[PDB]
Amino acid sequence: SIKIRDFGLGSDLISLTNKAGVTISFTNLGARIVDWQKDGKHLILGFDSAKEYLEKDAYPGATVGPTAGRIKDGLVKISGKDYILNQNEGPQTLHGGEESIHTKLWTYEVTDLGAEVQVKFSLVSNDGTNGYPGKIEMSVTHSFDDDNKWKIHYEAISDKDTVFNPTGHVYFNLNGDASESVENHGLRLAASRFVPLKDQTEIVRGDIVDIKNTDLDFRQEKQLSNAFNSNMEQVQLVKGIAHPFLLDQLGLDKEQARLTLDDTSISVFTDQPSIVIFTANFGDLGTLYHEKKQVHHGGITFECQVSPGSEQIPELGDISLKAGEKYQATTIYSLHTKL
Amino acid sequence: SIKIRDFGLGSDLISLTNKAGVTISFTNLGARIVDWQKDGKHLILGFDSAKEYLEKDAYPGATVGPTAGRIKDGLVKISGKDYILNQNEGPQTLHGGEESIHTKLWTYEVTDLGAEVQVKFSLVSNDGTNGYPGKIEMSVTHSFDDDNKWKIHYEAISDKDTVFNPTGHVYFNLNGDASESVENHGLRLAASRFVPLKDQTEIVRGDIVDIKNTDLDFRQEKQLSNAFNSNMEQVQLVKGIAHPFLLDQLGLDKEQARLTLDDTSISVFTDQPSIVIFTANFGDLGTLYHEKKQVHHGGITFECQVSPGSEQIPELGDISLKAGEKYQATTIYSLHTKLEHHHHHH
Ligand SMILES: OC[C@H]1O[C@@H](O)[C@H](O)[C@@H](O)[C@@H]1O
Ligand SMILES: OC[C@H]1O[C@@H](O)[C@H](O)[C@@H](O)[C@@H]1O
Ligand code: NA
Repeated sequence: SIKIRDFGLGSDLISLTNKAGVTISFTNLGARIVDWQKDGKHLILGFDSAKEYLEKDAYPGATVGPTAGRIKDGLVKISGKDYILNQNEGPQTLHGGEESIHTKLWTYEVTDLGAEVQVKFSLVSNDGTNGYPGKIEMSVTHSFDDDNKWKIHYEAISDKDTVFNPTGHVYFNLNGDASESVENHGLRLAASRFVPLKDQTEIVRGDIVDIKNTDLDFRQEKQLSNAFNSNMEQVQLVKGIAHPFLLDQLGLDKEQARLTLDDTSISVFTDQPSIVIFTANFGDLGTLYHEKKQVHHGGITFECQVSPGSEQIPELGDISLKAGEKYQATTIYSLHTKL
Repeated sequence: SIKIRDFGLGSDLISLTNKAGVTISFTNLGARIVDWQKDGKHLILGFDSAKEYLEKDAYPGATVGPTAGRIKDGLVKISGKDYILNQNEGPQTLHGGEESIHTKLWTYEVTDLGAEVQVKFSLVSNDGTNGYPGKIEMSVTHSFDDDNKWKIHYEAISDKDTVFNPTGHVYFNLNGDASESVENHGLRLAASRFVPLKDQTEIVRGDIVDIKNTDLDFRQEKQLSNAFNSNMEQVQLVKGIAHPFLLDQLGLDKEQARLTLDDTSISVFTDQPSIVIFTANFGDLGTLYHEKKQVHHGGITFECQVSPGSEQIPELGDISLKAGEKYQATTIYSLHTKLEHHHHHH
């Protein structure tokens, strides 16, 4: 079933319940996932109204872009020309700059295909918005099926050469409660390398590092506590995890990561080359989710995209988007329950 | 009473009924007026869903900006600096550029004050959007009261020195049917001068002209047919009216314009210095409104703003907006019955 309701400030809440009784809901405010629940438990972090997102934290579950992550000094080179983007975190451009696409109300259309339902959100980023050349017509389609697969498919076209590398900012928490650390979840991740950060500004250090046999090697399922109690300087630097992991094998058919807690597991699939993992290292902040005070490590993201820092480490990839080319990306979160 | 429902594509339709039973409705897609009825008759033009606006004509009833009208070659000078804005009408920047504010979903909040209900729409124009320095935090408040007054109040603040001069693009048609020309309406307008256009591209000519005693003189009420039938070069140029009228006396307290049909009148009040009037000179385009094919002259706007062309005719005004300074504008459309005797035939 599909249900549409007012979510506040003019935004809508679109809730989809599949044949299995699983419920997933989205809002056009930022083409974002709001909730995902099974047997009355939430699997992800989310708020109860639009206002909350705007007052508390606008990132959770949102589509961020045009470029996800931090860009040093807000500087990009397009066709050999330097362009300065909106700087909203010190001199860096973080997640597209201030008041980006995650704070806008996107238009949308729902398409019911029976076993699958799609919600297609659309937005035009005007030429010059936050310094980005355009216009860029973007659409993000969130879909949910009877096999419990939540899929995100992005598409974009720009009238001018530009940059584009959006991501989905959902935070998972299989405890179903933000006041409980994800340290107890098990994580498996098909990455042998990572991108270290320079310092507390979170810009990239400049190199690529092999993590085989370190506290960050999750090639074999392991509990998060491990990484959390690690003394690796990188872990210590951010107080948890806040890094881009380079996937070993690219392709949508491969399960790139898996997050497990008891009989409940989440598998991640993507056509992107990297996954940025951030473990809600908020310390004492105590953001309130569903009246529950959030704890440090009270959530974890799987931001699939081209690794941030390619401006400094070209090997990472290239996020350019030439005028007229059609950008496409796909990320899938599959829910499984052991029997 | 206040009512809200989905209007399509994620937009909402907010419908207000005052104590006198007059209903008016708006949508957050473009902070726009959708309909205004009295006794079951449409007083303005509008569509029945959001998609129509996007597919047929996105301007009707919209809030347009950041700058309303045409800016020659999309060039403005801001604090000694030249800025080129998005050019979407040939080399001109028309109503803020392509995919402007009228095409976005604004957030909103409704405030019920009893005899008056306010709908405040908000939106941020990011810095550099369509070439405009910002960011610009905008808000448009549409309100309706028990006195049949529809008021539009604009507010804005910019992080940077920029330009700002938005307007409301409502189209009136007292016939309540787009297929009926407004040549049968009576018009009174407190303006002695107008701004002629250079040519078909519709940029300003460079001069201000006195219209007293011409077919464009509506200081004293006259039927619109008078203008429509005129062979004045300017009328012929645009096939009707499509010009800025300079108000003779400024001030929100003065009735600047009045449009009448039989027992119904609409009075226009504003704090702006001019009114751009466009009479739907679409020829045989025949856009469908409520399944009625719109006729040439099947509608009229009263866009209250600083006249377009100030880039060329400084006398017209200054639309610049200094960083941190608060912009405000107020325009009011008021509805009356039996305000005067208007009994004609066409
Ligand atoms: O991705 C968004 C997040 O990035 C992290 O690295 C920061 O520490 C968070 O405060 C921020 O909300
Ligand atoms: O105000 C916008 C309008 O400008 C007029 O001068 C044009 O002829 C119309 O096509 C357009 O919708
Ligand atoms: Na809605």
